[PDB]
Amino acid sequence: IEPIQSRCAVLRYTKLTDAQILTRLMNVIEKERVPYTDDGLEAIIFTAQGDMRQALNNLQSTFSGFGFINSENVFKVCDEPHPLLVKEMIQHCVNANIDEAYKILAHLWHLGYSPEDIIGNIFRVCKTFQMAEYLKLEFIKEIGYTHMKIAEGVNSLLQMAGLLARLCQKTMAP
Amino acid sequence: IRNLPWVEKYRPQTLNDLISHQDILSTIQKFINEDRLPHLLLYGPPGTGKTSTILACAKQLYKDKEFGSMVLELNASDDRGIDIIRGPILSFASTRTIFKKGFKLVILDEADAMTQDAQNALRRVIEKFTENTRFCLICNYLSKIIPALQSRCTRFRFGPLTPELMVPRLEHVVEEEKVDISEDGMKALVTLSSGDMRRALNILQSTNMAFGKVTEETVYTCTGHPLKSDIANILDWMLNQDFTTAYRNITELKTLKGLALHDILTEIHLFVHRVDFPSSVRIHLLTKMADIEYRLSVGTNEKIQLSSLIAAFQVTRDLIVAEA
Amino acid sequence: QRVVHVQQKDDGCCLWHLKPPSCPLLTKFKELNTKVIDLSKCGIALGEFSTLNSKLKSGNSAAVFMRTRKEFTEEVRNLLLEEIRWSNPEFSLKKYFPLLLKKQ
Amino acid sequence: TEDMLWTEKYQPQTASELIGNELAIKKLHSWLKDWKRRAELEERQNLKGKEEESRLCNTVLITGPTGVGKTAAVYACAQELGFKIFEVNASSQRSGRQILSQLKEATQSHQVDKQGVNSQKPCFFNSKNATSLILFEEVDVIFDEDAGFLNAIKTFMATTKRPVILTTSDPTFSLMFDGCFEEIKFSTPSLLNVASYLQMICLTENFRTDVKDFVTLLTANTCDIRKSILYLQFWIRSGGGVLEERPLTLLPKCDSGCAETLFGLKNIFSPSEDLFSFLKHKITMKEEWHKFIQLLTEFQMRNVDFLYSNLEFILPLPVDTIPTTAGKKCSALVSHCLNSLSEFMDNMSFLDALLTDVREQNKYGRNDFSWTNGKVTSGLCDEFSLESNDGWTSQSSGELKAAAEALSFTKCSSAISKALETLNSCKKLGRDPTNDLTFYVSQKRNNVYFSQSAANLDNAWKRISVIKSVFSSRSLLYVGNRQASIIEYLPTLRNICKTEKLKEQGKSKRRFLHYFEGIHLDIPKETVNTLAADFP
Amino acid sequence: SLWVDKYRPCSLGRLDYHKEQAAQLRNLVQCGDFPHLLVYGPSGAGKKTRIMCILRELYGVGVEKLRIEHQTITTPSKKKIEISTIASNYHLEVNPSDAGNSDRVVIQEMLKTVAQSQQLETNSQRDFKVVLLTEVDKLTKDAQHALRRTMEKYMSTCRLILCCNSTSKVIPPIRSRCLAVRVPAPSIEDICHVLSTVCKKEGLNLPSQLAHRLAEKSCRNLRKALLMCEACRVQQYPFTADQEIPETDWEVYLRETANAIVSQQTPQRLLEVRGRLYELLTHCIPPEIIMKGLLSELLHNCDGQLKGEVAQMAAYYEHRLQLGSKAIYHLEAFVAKFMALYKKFMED
Amino acid sequence: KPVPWVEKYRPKCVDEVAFQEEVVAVLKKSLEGADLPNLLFYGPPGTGKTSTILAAARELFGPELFRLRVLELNASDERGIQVVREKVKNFAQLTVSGSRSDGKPCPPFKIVILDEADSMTSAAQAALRRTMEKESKTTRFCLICNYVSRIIEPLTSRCSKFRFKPLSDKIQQQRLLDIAKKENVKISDEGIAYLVKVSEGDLRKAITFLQSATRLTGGKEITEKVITDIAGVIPAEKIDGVFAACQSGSFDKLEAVVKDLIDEGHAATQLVNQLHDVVVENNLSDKQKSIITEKLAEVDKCLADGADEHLQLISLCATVMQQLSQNC
Ligand SMILES: Nc1ncnc2c1ncn2[C@@H]1O[C@H](COP(=O)(O)OP(=O)(O)OP(O)(O)=S)[C@@H](O)[C@H]1O
Ligand SMILES: Nc1ncnc2c1ncn2[C@@H]1O[C@H](COP(=O)(O)OP(=O)(O)OP(O)(O)=S)[C@@H](O)[C@H]1O
Ligand SMILES: Nc1ncnc2c1ncn2[C@@H]1O[C@H](COP(=O)(O)OP(=O)(O)OP(O)(O)=S)[C@@H](O)[C@H]1O
Ligand SMILES: Nc1ncnc2c1ncn2[C@@H]1O[C@H](COP(=O)(O)OP(=O)(O)O)[C@@H](O)[C@H]1O
Ligand SMILES: [Mg+2]
Ligand SMILES: [Mg+2]
Ligand SMILES: [Mg+2]
Repeated sequence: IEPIQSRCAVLRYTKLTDAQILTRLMNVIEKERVPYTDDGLEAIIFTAQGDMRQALNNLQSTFSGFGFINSENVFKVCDEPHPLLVKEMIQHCVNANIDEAYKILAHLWHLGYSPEDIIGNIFRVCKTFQMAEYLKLEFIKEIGYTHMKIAEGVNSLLQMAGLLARLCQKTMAP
Repeated sequence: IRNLPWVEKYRPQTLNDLISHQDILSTIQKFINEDRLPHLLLYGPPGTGKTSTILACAKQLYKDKEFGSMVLELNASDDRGIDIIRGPILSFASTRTIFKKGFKLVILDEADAMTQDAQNALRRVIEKFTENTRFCLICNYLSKIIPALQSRCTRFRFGPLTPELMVPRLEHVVEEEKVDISEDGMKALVTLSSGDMRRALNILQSTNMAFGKVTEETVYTCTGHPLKSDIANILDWMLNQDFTTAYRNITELKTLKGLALHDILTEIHLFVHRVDFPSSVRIHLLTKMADIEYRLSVGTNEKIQLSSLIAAFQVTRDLIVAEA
Repeated sequence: QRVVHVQQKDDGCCLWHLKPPSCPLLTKFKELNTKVIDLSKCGIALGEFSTLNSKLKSGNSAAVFMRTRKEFTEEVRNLLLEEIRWSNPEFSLKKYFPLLLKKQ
Repeated sequence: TEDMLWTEKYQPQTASELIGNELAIKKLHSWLKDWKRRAELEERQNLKGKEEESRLCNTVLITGPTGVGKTAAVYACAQELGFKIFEVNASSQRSGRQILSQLKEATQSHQVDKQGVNSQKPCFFNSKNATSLILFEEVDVIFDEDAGFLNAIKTFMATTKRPVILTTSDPTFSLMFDGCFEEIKFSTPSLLNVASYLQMICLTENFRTDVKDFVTLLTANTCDIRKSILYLQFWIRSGGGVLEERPLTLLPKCDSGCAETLFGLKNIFSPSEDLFSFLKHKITMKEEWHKFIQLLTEFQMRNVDFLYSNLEFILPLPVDTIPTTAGKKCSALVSHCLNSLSEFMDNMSFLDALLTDVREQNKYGRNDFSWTNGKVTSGLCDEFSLESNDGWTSQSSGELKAAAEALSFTKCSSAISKALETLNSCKKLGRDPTNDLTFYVSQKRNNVYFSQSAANLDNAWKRISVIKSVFSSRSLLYVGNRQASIIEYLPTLRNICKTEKLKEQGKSKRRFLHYFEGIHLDIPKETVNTLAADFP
Repeated sequence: SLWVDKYRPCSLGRLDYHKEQAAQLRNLVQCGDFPHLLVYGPSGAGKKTRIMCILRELYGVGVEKLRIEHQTITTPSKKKIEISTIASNYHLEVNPSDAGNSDRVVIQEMLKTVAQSQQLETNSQRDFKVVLLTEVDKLTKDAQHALRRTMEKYMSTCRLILCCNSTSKVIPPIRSRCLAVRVPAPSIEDICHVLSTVCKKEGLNLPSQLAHRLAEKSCRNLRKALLMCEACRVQQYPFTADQEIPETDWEVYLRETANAIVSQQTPQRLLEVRGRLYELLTHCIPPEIIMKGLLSELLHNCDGQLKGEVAQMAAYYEHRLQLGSKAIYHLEAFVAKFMALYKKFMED
Repeated sequence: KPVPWVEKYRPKCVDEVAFQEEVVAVLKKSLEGADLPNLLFYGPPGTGKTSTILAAARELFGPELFRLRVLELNASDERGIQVVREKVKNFAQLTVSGSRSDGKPCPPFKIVILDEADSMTSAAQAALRRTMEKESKTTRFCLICNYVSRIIEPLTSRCSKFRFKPLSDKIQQQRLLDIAKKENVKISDEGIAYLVKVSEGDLRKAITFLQSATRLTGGKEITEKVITDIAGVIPAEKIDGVFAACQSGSFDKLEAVVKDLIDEGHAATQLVNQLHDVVVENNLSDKQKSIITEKLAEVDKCLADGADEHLQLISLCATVMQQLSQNC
């Protein structure tokens, strides 16, 4: 409440940049002699969106499960939509390949991932995707509109397919 | 007399009776037998086998007499808020059984219905009493559980059962139940279940009592699903007839079958990718149908949205005809 | 309890008995191979999905303050008071600052 | 070597030490001085022995915003006039039986010790002569364990002989409370007075600060004096923000950069980085995009649009303060700049309408600029909200809106800059289109670093107050429609007031001034003069 | 008071126009099965006058004995909202859309309370107490569903009269439970007759030409026509046939805004119109009315084929204005896009 | 004290529901076995669904036990499903005794009638499925909807589905004439025919409009004008004027016709409905019909969001005018 906030100095903590998470992760790795790869470190950092507790939990679960830090073991431990599949789907949408992009999307849907998880991974990959500025802007606009529809209650494979078709239409239209 | 459901009757009482998940089942058994069971977060779509997994685990850990005193099961939808976390859960986690020494188990089914503050206190209850009790949270959506509560637990995604592994147990229960089904019956069962063994057994059992024969047509008229022929004829009416004839025919079929427009869009979307359409036509149809499905969410006249759905195909009908 | 579906069939409507369409678009069904790339075959490099770089900065951060704020001399103090009074000409600076000096 | 907070270290011990609200301070001081005079005359009558005209009500009520100084003014006046405050907070169990049976005798009986260290003002809890004085602090805070508290303070109205002061922050408490009390309103103090006050307390700590940074901080926390004092204590005692020497006459360094620390922008930006230079320069690097998205996300959690609120300064376009191939190249620059600006504004409309906001706007009142919303009070119970909320949507929608806004801004800024470098050719042609590409900003949005709102909220609140005071007269109080009232009744009232003012300035009959009295309208004369001025 | 508040009819036989509709409203209350009403039409057509006439015909004359109460209601998020309510000894009147998205809350508890009020109060006059919901077209979907539930629950103890101007936003479940009362605007002759009737009671004789000018320039708004007649009475004692009708101040402000839009199409002029629309919005003028007046004066200054494009653009951005929490963004989006379209149109 | 004629004149008993043959037959054979399975009635509104389930309730129970041992809830509650879950849990836990003096004992279960069950989202439907499979023996449910496809597969699998067909206009006119003869109101057959036409097969809306017109007219004859303005329906003259303004090609007279429609109090959603009914049943080309109907759906969605009538109607009329003058 505002009367309580008036009597306290409020200090804003922001999300941890991935370099800081990487430094603490290598500090933990070098103090535990855990074999690793840069592939696995990037996978762990992707899975923990500015959450060092999540990064350490993912690292410890990966070492407890398999003992090797690579993206296969990391994304087996966390079980999220893999960013390589999302990258290939966004790349097919860039090339206006609606069939292959829908193949990836329907594979993700038949794997059972929730629409919120799919749209979150799509936004996270497209945020760092390699594309032009205007095309990225239209992609993020359609992703945000679709995510608003998901939050409002309408969530289905038709909505995600319409999002993919809109992303292809952004490439096919000047 | 008694006709118990086949969902309850054909339950995996032991951890070896699950069919699909085998890596995480081996991991869970290895957590059991070296006495290193952590806090679990079993999440996924319904009917995948999370409650069965945790009940077989608790049967492996505790006995029948101490089941009512050492493991406590809650449903968060019955009473949300911290009136149950600070209450039965806290008193269960902080007390000790008199002569039974060991660790307790809390099975919090439907954990995603829990409020944010109740989760903010449940995480602290987990942190303070880790040695005395272990917590297993069963939920459908991980997006409705705070990351602080997620990170204390080890996550386990129970994915939908693939049809290639779901068919053998369905055939086993078909052979045990002595039911006369055909191959299209199994195909319709594994198509409408969508990786849900509870839904599969419920639909198969209800079709068996409703008809005694379980074919494609008996399944589709048992669960009230749109027939494939109906959606194919709706596609034919949009693809070949004019505007008024298609409008009259589709409205008459909707009245005759009790068919909405949301499910028409749902089935026509799957028909769009199967039917050999050009890329531009496919993109236009998907965009238009997604907008029509969004416009149906708010209260709108279904007649005008149906006319819009016919219009979405009549826009590209002449284009496909002239393209040839 | 046993379930049943009751649909009051009217034979004159002719929509109850519907045959598959004979048009070539709904006859020839396109096939999707449902084949996807294997996920542990390509691999992920450093900085592919984040803002990570091989070079990490050193010496540009972790600068401890260790500040020794010297006491302001009298002339500088009245100069800053005159500066604040020029910034806010309608404020009563001379009747507040000595009282806050006593308060310190 | 100090153990005191700066609120109670720099607490005003005199009524002249408080900043702003001079009329309310004078009213309270006059009321307490009259009560002290009555007490001293009672003592003189006791020494001798051994009220419509006065109209001295036994109780004052004080209302205003949070942190403005109601309790501080009460304590300063009671210290100056020798009263002894018996305080009843919401932080102790104050039910009717306890408050009556444990504090009625302070009003009804003499002080047993009248001289000494009794000028110290205690509290109330139950797990030269000094006159007693009760202070009910935060009367709007009513719990269920405070059963019969309202009846108890009503008995305190009825049967007291020593003054009672009520402090509240709820604007509508004086409506529902039934009784007789002198009402005192604390208004929000001005920006510059509090800014100079904070500059004074910083200069006592041997720090030099600029007025603009303090004005940004005060307009950020809405002139909450205690909040700004405490954040100033945290920021000064931790070493200040950034070493930058500013030589000004109008010598030590200046310490600008407190507002960016307050919003948490220094946890994202490097100390060498500057927010204005970061937004003005073209961003290319991935880390720079991460910093921009984090900055915009930190501003979207507050539901404040950072870029559009400060659109003129952050754009690469000229900004002024308010007081044929050549033709084709002059027109194409303005056309492209207008096209990019229209594209950006369409993008912002897209984000406002078709993208989810993390905080559901118009939740308890309606949309902004409405006098019909009423008052929204915080909870008074110990029960949780117990309603379904989606945390993932609030986590993701802020980043989505931030990324889309950053990309829209970068596209617009790149388009306007790639229009602008060709203005040198038009300048060489002798024609200046920069008078059309300029932006005219107000002085209210120019004396601050960055703004959280692009409109005049003071003008909006003045218009709200005059709309409320027009339609609170007993003749207009029963008008059924409200927006139709301000769209049909109010413009005709403004025209009637304008014609009446023109008749008065024309030396006509004075009965025309009584036209509102002729139709028996009860609009106050200040409001009649306000409506008669203009329609700005 | 003014003639809009003093000469207002109170009985159902005193309503000058809509005599057949007033007679039907008179026989509506005789059966004793008075249902929920949905009184809709244009602004100032005579809606609230007819509700007061029906309320006077239902109860005694004590409905005119009015007072104002304030009620504080607790939201399910544990917050308190205070709202105002016109009340009498037999009826209630509230604008529930004053609580934003929490309108459903002041929809529920308030009618619950008044139902309990009719459970406590006994006078053997009427079985029900009528509550007047103003601006039902501004209620959200959750608010209208809660209203449907509340009307179905407390039908026997209290009655509802929904006064709106647009039944389009009103959900079909609500419209299927209340008797619809369409009150169209009075014509030119009706407004002239009512104006002459009101002016005769002041001892003044206005001409028919001035009354026709007042009727024409009011766009069939009887309240606005009567109030413009009040302004004309204030301006001059005799009513000349060429007496100047004073125009609305914000209307000429919007006119000047649209000439500023049309005259120059620059970013500086866009920011000037930004300041003008901000200063219009600070006066609590609704953005729909601003958009309608702006579109009308832009269609005044548009070409033939551009009128449809400008109108579709304005409707698009008005729907986006209703969708967004900050209506100013969509207002300037429409203004900037119209400026771009106008600059493109005049270039060839 | 009086009740509306919708509630007063619904059938008291099963087999008094006309034009439903198989549904009445299975409800009769369920009454004979005294066990009511889970029910799902789908069909157009005003077709006898609530009447049939209530008749089954009153004939299975007593007249004094009917209202106590059933619970009619509306499934479109805006506070989620958990509040409805609380009502069903409370009603299942609460138990009352039953005794009939006619010589037949009461069934042990109870009846929960969930109306507009199709408006529940699939998550809410799955949440309700737990309640109905956890209280199967002691509580029976009847879901009343219009579209069986909106009900999810676990619900529709365990329910018994019945489809209600609408009555013909002759039968509706006969029932309305019987109602008017019962309630002593002067009305010809033409007014009843226009009432049945203006209700569009909705007998509930027809009875509501007839009762409202009898209340409004004060004992006179029911003209066509009172039926027209009591149903909110724009007359066809204004629709023809709208289409003539669209075909003329003049935007000023288009604005005049739209402003005339706005001034008369007529709704914009009703105008969009009439325009759609005119457009889809005429001799326009398929491209014209497609563009006009897409714009009609967009305008209807915008009007449902709360947008102003005048601007949306002007935009829609501009689109229709452009599409009609494209042939010129
Ligand atoms: N892996 C499995 N192998 C065999 N039968 C299964 C399996 N998973 C589910 N079933 C069947 O499904 C029935 C119910 O499954 P449950 O485990 O109770 O569903 P669930 O995992 O709890 O999902 P939710 O989210 O709690 S509704 C069991 O009684 C089994 O008959
Ligand atoms: N006008 C002022 N002048 C000087 N110091 C002030 C002023 N207002 C607040 N302060 C400081 O802020 C501290 C706390 O202010 P309070 O008077 O307690 O605020 P308030 O008016 O009581 O509002 P509440 O009680 O928080 S709702 C005081 O002890 C002072 O140090
Ligand atoms: N087949 C029928 N037999 C007898 N009465 C009928 C029949 N169809 C409709 N009615 C009458 O139509 C009116 C409305 O029907 P109800 O069953 O009460 O409502 P409804 O059919 O459920 O429509 P809803 O609830 O809006 S979906 C009642 O007066 C019924 O008596
Ligand atoms: N039949 C009538 N005869 C005379 N004056 C009328 C009549 N109907 C309305 N009026 C006047 O016109 C005004 C109508 O305004 P009102 O009906 O309150 O607006 P709204 O219809 O927007 O609620 C009233 O002030 C009343 O004095
Ligand atoms: Mg389970
Ligand atoms: Mg205080
Ligand atoms: Mg019903």
